[PDB]
Amino acid sequence: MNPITLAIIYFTIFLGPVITMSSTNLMLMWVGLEFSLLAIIPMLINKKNPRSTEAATKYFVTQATASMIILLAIVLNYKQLGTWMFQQQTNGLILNMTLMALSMKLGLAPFHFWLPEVTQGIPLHMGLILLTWQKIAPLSILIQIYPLLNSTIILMLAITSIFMGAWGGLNQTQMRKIMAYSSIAHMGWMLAILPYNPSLTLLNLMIYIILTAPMFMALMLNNSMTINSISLLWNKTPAMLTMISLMLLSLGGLPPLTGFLPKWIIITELMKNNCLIMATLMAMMALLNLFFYTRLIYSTSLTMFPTNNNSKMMTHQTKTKPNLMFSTLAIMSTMTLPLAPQLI
Amino acid sequence: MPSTFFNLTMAFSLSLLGTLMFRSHLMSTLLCLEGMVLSLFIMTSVTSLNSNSMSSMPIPITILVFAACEAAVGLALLVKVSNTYGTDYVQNLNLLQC
Amino acid sequence: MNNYIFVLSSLFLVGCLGLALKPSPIYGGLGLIVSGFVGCLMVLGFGGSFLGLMVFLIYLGGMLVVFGYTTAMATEEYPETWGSNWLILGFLVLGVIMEVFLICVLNYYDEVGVINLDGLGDWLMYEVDDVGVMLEGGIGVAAMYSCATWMMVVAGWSLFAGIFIIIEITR
Amino acid sequence: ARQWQPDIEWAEQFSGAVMYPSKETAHWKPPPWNDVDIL
Amino acid sequence: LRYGLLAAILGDKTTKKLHEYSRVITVDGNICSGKNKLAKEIAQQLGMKHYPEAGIQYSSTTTGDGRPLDIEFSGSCSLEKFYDDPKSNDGNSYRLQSWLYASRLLQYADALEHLLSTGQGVVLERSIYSDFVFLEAMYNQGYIRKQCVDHYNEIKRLTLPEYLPPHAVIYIDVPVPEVQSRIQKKGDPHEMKVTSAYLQDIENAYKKTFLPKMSEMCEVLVYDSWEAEDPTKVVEDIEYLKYNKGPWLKQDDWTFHYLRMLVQDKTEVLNYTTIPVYLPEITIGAHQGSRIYNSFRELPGRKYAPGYNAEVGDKWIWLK
Amino acid sequence: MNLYTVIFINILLSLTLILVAFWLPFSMKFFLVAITFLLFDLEIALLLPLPWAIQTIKTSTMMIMAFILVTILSLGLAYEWTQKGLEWTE
Amino acid sequence: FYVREPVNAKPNWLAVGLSVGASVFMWIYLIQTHNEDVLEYKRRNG
Amino acid sequence: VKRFFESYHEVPDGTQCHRKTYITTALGGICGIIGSAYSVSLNPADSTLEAVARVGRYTFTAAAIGAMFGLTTCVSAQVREKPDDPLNYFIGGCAGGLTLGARTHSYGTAAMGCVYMGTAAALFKIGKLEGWELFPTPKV
Amino acid sequence: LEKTIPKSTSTLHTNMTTLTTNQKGLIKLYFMSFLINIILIIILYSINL
Amino acid sequence: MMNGRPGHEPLKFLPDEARSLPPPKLNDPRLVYMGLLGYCTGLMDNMLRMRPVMRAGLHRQLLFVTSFVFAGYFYLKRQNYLYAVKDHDMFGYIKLHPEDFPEKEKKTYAEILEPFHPV
Ligand SMILES: CCCCCCCCCCCCCCCCCC(=O)OC[C@H](COP(=O)(O)OCCN)OC(=O)CCCCCCCCCCCCCCCCC
Ligand SMILES: Nc1ncnc2c1ncn2[C@@H]1O[C@H](COP(=O)(O)OP(=O)(O)OP(=O)(O)O)[C@@H](O)[C@H]1O
Repeated sequence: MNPITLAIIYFTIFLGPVITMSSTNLMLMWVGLEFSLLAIIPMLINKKNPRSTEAATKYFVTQATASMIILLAIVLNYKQLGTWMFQQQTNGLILNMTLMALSMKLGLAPFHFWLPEVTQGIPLHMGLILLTWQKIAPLSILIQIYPLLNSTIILMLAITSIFMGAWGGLNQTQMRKIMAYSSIAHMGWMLAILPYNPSLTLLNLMIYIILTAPMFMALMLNNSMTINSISLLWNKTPAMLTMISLMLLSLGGLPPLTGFLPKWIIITELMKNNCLIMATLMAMMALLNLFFYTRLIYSTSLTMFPTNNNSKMMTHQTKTKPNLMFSTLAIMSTMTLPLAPQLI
Repeated sequence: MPSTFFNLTMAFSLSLLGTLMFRSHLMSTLLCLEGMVLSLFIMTSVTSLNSNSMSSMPIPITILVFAACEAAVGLALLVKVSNTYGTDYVQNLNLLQC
Repeated sequence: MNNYIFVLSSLFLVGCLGLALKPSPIYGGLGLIVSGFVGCLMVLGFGGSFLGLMVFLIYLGGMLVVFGYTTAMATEEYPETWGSNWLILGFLVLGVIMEVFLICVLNYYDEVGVINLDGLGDWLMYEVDDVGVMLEGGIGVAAMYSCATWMMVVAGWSLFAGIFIIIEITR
Repeated sequence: ARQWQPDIEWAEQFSGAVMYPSKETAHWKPPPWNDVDIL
Repeated sequence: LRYGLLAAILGDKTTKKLHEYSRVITVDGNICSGKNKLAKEIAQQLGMKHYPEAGIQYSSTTTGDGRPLDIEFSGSCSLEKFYDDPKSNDGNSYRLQSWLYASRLLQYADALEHLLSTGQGVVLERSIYSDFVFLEAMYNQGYIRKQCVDHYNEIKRLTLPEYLPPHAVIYIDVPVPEVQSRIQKKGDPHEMKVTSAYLQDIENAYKKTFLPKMSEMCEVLVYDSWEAEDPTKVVEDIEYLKYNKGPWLKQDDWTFHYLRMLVQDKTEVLNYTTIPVYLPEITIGAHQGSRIYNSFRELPGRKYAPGYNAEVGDKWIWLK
Repeated sequence: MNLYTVIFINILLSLTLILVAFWLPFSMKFFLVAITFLLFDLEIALLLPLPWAIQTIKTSTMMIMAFILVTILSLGLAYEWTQKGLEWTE
Repeated sequence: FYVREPVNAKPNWLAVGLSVGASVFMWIYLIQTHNEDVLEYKRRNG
Repeated sequence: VKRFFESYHEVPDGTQCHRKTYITTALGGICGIIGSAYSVSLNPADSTLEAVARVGRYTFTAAAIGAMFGLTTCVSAQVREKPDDPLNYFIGGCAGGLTLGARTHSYGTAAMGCVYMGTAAALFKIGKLEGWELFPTPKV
Repeated sequence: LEKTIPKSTSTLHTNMTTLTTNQKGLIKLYFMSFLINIILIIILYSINL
Repeated sequence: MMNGRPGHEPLKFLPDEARSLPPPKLNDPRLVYMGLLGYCTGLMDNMLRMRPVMRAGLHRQLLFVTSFVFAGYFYLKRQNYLYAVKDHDMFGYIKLHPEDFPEKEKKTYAEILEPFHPV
């Protein structure tokens, strides 16, 4: 891949969500989504192996069906009201079809089965984008219509997502599938709080992004796509444990760490709205995410696993990978609770 | 108008049903997707012509362009799948389950 | 001729049904071609000369063509599909009859609602300027060049970048 | 004595495709280390 | 500035430097054949560079102050002990084979980056494409287990295909009795305990797998001892050599760039040698590993990064 | 009604002739070609409304946009050219 | 004494200068902004 | 039309036992139909006969769960004049878990379901009485 | 006091984990499930209304 | 929520309606904490690049601290403006709707009989 191709594809990847967020016309939003899809597929398939091809095929089919359903919703609203924007008068079925489509675009349960497979078949720098930058346009389209949504189906989707994310991460031994299920869970939290306050959806979005980017960078440091491969980190690069552990605990949502605040304030709002039963279920089932993050903190930072020999030569060699953003984002994501009133 | 729109929506629903129900091929899914595209194109053009809103005619053109691009990339992916396995079958994409 | 557009929409329905049922990637192409022909015909019935002829010249002449092309060059017909083809043809018959009964029940349940069979030939054209020039569809599709240049740049960029995308996917 | 550290027996339980293989339909095997399947 | 997309866009490209003799050649053979002499002479007569055979201390010599390190810091294996007592319950055999494959791979990379940044061709001794003969020999003799062999083959599959093969492969053929005589004459109390069965397994591996596998993508040149030692014949054969049938023609500036990045990053080279397959022959315990690593970092010039060790004469550590 | 009559007549005539007839006694190059043709046919779709666009007042704008279309199409062609997409030498 | 004389053998004086200048300018602009905002606040409130 | 499931809460517990059991049985049957559809689409079977047998298994099981729960609740409220007592729903949930354990042949599942469903039904009744809302609308 | 609280928690969650992660990468099955979801949502809406 | 209100300028960090609030002081604990975070980011960068922590990259550490304090000052101004606007609107609504915010009839403990609960 040459510079011109790289520039065009990445400019499209960047432009998609920007059009989606800067356009008032649902047609232009749909355009942005299509841009994102078109420009993401090639990067997934770069390696040209069976797994990457399969992941690309699955992604394409799912996202294309979703886009078609969204465009049907738009066309129906157009026949109904003459305008190209959802108002307070659209048949709720239109908006529920739209929500189903956006949920399949994001990766929410029970529309999630494609996300772990794709992320696994895909490399690291691509999972990073797929799980951080490709959540911003479909969430924006929802933030624009939060007053006219169905709390019932939203909460069902969110709680299903929490549950399935926990019960997947409990079993997966692969970094990328673990990240996929964590994404599912946090997006469930977002959807849950959406129709009551979207500022908190955006808060949790930025928190999850700041928490995910540096984790994928940590992994890419040694291309450790597995638990038994990341356990050798104590001999390969032990100056990263003090931060991997803290970022994983923050993801889990442990009180003294940034990652807590999202759950805390979202539960607060749900209580103000009398969604206490759902808030309780979610808060109790996030502890499994915390569990299978602690199980990794163990194998990485609190106990040394059987190492290898050529790791000696790996020690001999130097390295210049981890740019400043790693430290910056990890600190901002682990030590920023005293500033919660501002982030709110 | 009501009748033709009802039938167009039923047709879109049938093509979505076809997509969500695979029958061992992949072309037979891309074709259902294109049928959906066609139904939406027709509904949009028909609403434009019914309302006499000439400020909304570019919309079919745009969606046709983008559906064409989607179909092109889908056909390329199908071509790679065939080049590797030998068939546009869906039981051969059983990887990533581990 | 009151039944004209209704017949056209019903043929479109049957074509999309023969798509939903998946005989093969080639008879599916033929079904798509028929459905598109009928779609153009109904657009012209509603007055979309440019839209319908563009469908003709681009969707069929450009899209279904490469569909069949890629199909022939990258697909093989297996002998099993013939018995199942007959089976799904019977399935299609059953679906047609089920749809007829569906339409009957919907007329019984909503006279002036879902479909006004009594007012079939009506409610096709609601209004039109009788003494008016400059009200075709090209006048609108050509707005793009003066107003709505944003759509034109969007589409041109999609097509532009598709070149790089496809060369990188195939390579 | 000294601190006990994991052994092969303790580390090879994180080496299967999935943990908790109480299933009998889980005939799977670990994926490759470079994502290039064998052929 | 470091090599990357920006350098390649600005003009630090490759095809501007691939003059004839911008090749990579191997001089393989059995153990006591004239490889060093012939390769030095070829390098001189063709203007190319010489990369001697890579052993247990290649990395220790190429990194840091250049001096060697204790075997526990580089390898924990011994060819002397391999020749004295094979079949040992320790693991020296495979723990040596793996480290030597790793060192040969690091050397192949150190040569490829040199060849791609500078058109100066390179000449090497036995490479990652032939290291496996000394493994098949041990397996057929009983010094190693099929599990070790499969581990080796897996690492080979993960590493080798991401690298370009050699242009010319010179095989100096020599028989096992002459080899034993040459050993006795040269003189080594350990090499002189080796077996003609092992030597013949090496020769058979060579002739039956290496030659066929490599004649299909690189020009082979098989010679005996007496055609060797008259090198000008070999050098003129090389100069006349035709260079088709290889992937080196399918390569453009950007494939060369994305290969130069790999070859320049000396950790994505060994990520796959460092996989956690738990063989009792290489599986080091946590206490031993921690002790060795902390002592390695205690050593000088190794505690911090290169330009940050004042105890070796590094100043300005407060502004870099 | 007239178009319908004419096309029906032609179809009838063809089928009648073909009845009397019986009753008297993988390379990616072609795919890339198809894709290029798609990307140019859609350009034709975006280019056809010029006979109606050149009747407007915003001539300085139609000039611009049509030139943009043609120029970037030519650039995409040139790139597909440089990258050996119009060669056929397998 | 190394054998692969690295990129970090000596400092990047351009980076040093730019960093120091950016820091000093940040602090100067910050002080000026703070003082101006205080003056505006007190002008508006008496 | 969704009033089949609202006729359950138009009278105190201890009355209309028959239709209340019918309602809980319909709920069980629906839940089982959905579970069986999911387990048949994902993790399918070999023969459509075995598939429909899976469906019947799950549906009849859930229907028995609901029937036993409703009947035990209303019978407890009958034998003891306490229509506003979550202990009746706890007993009904334990009976449902008992039936689940009888079907699946596992004392573990039996007792686990007992406790879990008992708490669930008791909390359901507590919500019904106090005024808890599930899926409420925004008010902030 | 082990069999009841912690061992039961572990058993329950491991079993549900196996259930939900017994998935094979079959797009047909994933899409049939998506269709069941669509049907259930349409039904919820058309029923409650 | 508060986006669609009258006198709402789009995509502006700090309007002039905010220049009337008292500005934060550089000694503010939150700015000091952001400086601490900058210093720790520098130290962590060194610790990850295998350099001497606290004896390398003084320009880098200074840049970190300066940038953190710089961003903090402005972000803090903005958040103070937002909270002030919130209070403003709330009190305005309270004053324009006296019919839904009535003063409680607060009694004295000599009148209201609270129940007693032994032990
Ligand atoms: C005040 C209010 C309280 C609020 C709540 C606070 C939350 C609790 C704070 C938790 C902070 C630490 C949590 C993460 C634990 C990290 C585990 C760890 O790093 O130790 C293991 C590892 C040992 O490495 P090993 O190979 O055994 O030998 C030493 C060689 N470094 O160690 C390492 O290798 C580290 C990398 C070596 C780098 C060189 C040494 C420089 C120092 C790095 C460690 C800095 C730790 C700072 C601790 C501050 C604690 C507040
Ligand atoms: N992979 C390996 N496994 C076991 N032994 C090896 C391996 N690679 C090299 N050796 C040992 O290294 C020794 C190489 O000695 P060699 O005779 O090659 O010296 P030399 O300097 O190359 O001289 P010449 O080039 O004339 O042979 C042999 O004894 C051989 O057994």
